[PDB]
Amino acid sequence: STIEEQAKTFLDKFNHEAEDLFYQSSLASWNYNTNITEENVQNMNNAGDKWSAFLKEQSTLAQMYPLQEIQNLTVKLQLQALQQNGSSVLSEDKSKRLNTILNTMSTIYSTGKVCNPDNPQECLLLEPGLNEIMANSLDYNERLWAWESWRSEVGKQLRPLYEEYVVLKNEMARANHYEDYGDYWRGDYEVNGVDGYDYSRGQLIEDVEHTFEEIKPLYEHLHAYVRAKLMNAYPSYISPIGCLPAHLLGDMWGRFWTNLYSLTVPFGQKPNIDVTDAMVDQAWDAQRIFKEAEKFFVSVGLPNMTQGFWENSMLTDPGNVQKAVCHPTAWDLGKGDFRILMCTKVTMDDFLTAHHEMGHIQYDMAYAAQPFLLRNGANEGFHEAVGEIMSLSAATPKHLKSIGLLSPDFQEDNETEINFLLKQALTIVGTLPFTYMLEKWRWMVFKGEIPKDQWMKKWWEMKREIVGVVEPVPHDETYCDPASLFHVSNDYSFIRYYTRTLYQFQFQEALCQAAKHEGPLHKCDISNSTEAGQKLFNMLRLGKSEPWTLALENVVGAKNMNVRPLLNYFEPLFTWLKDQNKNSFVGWSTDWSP
Amino acid sequence: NLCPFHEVFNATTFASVYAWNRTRISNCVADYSVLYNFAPFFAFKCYGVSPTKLNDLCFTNVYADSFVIKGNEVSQIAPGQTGNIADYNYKLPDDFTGCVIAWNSNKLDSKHSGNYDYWYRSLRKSKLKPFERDISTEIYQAGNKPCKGKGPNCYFPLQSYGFRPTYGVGHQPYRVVVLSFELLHAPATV
Ligand SMILES: *[C@@H]1O[C@H](CO)[C@@H](O)[C@H](O)[C@H]1NC(C)=O
Ligand SMILES: *[C@@H]1O[C@H](CO)[C@@H](O)[C@H](O)[C@H]1NC(C)=O
Repeated sequence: STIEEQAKTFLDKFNHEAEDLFYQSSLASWNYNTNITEENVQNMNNAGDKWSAFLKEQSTLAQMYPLQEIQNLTVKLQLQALQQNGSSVLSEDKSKRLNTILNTMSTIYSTGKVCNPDNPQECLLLEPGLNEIMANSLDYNERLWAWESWRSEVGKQLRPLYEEYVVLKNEMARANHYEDYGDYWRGDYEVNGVDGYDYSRGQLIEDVEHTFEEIKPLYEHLHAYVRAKLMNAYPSYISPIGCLPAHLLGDMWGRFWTNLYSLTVPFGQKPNIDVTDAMVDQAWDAQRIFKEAEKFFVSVGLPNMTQGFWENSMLTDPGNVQKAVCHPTAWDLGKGDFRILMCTKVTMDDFLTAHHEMGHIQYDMAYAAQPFLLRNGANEGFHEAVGEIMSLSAATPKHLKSIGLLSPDFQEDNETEINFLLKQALTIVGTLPFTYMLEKWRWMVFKGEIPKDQWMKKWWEMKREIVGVVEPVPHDETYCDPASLFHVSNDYSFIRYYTRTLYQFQFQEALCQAAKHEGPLHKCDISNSTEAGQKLFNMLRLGKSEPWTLALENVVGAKNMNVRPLLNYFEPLFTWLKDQNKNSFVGWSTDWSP
Repeated sequence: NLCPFHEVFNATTFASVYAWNRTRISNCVADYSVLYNFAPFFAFKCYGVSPTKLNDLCFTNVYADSFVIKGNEVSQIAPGQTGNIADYNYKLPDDFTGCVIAWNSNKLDSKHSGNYDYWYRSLRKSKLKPFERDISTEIYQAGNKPCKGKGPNCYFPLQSYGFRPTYGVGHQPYRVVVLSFELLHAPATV
């Protein structure tokens, strides 16, 4: 027996034992999530423990099969995924120190509170109070105070921990046969072994830079329009040259511009459509929303849903008794068990989130036939892309009229189209430069181009030249302003959302192209079209067996990231913005200072 | 008299797939109403004999096997199939004459904590010829070194079935009762 054959009969035993231990870990986590109790915290913890022990003994037994002799691509991929040394390559004391620093980071971010003003009893937490006060506010002073206080209370206590964490992670990545931690994170978008479809981390960086260069005009026009609109409501605070204050932008970190609609509406006389009253008038319960979503999914061409999805999964809040958490998640236990955890009500947001989670559920049912180590999307932006394309298809006015949530006599005008396009743009195209800047800063900090003693000034410089927002007040180098974000302090990657948007617009364009739709792209609908469903399922069933450069090619005909469909989606909005800000200035100059 | 068909479908427990149980039902008057009266069947196929024409046919030996398998592995109980069951556990001849009856049993074969009392064979040196039993738990050597016990490149041939009531439909227990009809030159008694 050769090595390919030993690898094959070792990978089958892993598969069996692993599916059992993962079902037990995941059922234990659901029972905790649906019902919070110490027994439930205890069992979640014991099952997680047994799973981590299995994984490590199998990655210490899976080190005896070299990859230089394995020929099969799937076996090579599984062995590569199972041969990762991980954090175990570090020393025991160093590993313990890194784990403790990560734990204390999570604790300080989660339980961080600002209570200095007035009496100490005036305590404001992040989620209940800070986000609420940042979402809507009309006073400059309170927003500036909240921004500065949160930035201080985060950075002053988190910078040395971040420095130690960066040093330890860089050392671990270097010891893990890499260059730095940024290279380790970029190793996900890597294909090697198949001719014609090959990728590299530097290629990913170049592609991201090229796409941002191609997309910058639209963001420049949108930023100019937003600044012009904000000038009137907030006078004597923004210079026309550009560089709006970072704090005075809506969200606390300015990740999204969603809450700026109240100040940047094109036409206030025509309100956006809503069907909350229509849903509540026909006595629409929590079951009917999911029934309609399943009906749409089966009308597209995808299969139905199992009974266990209906009897086991819970879709409504259980009241004061048996408290739980409401975070919409599509659970996949693994042994034919698919569940959804979310509490729903009569709202458009829940109506769209039902389709969004059903997309993930359909993806899981599609790729459940693959082996255990190949049951995932091709990239991290593949699941969200499918979810958002289903959500986009489910929100068109034609679909709403067809299903029965709107009167048949309703008519659509160009003003409503412009309003919808601006609402979409404030969320999608307004969050790409921030993600790109943050990821570039993290990559440069990890790899080493950035001096240790020069961390804040260069961050503000990049924010000024790339994003186009200046600091409201000067910040000395002691601060650790980037660390205030949830993802950076909790060791998460950020390029996933950029990649997800770029993939999802291409997916939507390709899918509704095959449905024989004539007209604007933003009005495309996939209902009652089996060809598009079959084309989508052809890539859905693949899972992680094939490289993403081939799964992407199988649907859109191109094997690389593209920005042309994104620009095609926002073409009427681009024309309207070009026609609008012809009198005001376009672009920003970083010469402005407080 | 009556054939002992009731005691096969009404058994309190069913043997595992890797060690199935065969009973001869010769020397009795065939009725088949017992098998036609039971619970709805997830699958019901007969190759070679018409379902209705079973009353007037005279046979000398009627065999009745019984085991428990999963839901998506039921389709491997047929002549000319490839899989984990048809190769190492239970194989039917290419020339077959009988009925294959299966029905879901989730209420009786689910302990809510792992019903590990059902086993199947996943590793074997060679495939199984039709109607053969192999009950052995000897260590399977997948390497090039003699095996001194469980460890690297040495696996336990059997694999347990873990059944729970919350599983899907293809991972739920299914009780299978095939009825092989044997015709011989000896006078028929059934
Ligand atoms: C067997 O038959 C009895 C009565 O004939 C019935 O109550 C029972 O459900 C059947 N099945 C089992 C497994 O006992
Ligand atoms: C199973 O087969 C054995 C002989 O192999 C027989 O004695 C027994 O009655 C059969 N049934 C059960 C339930 O053991």
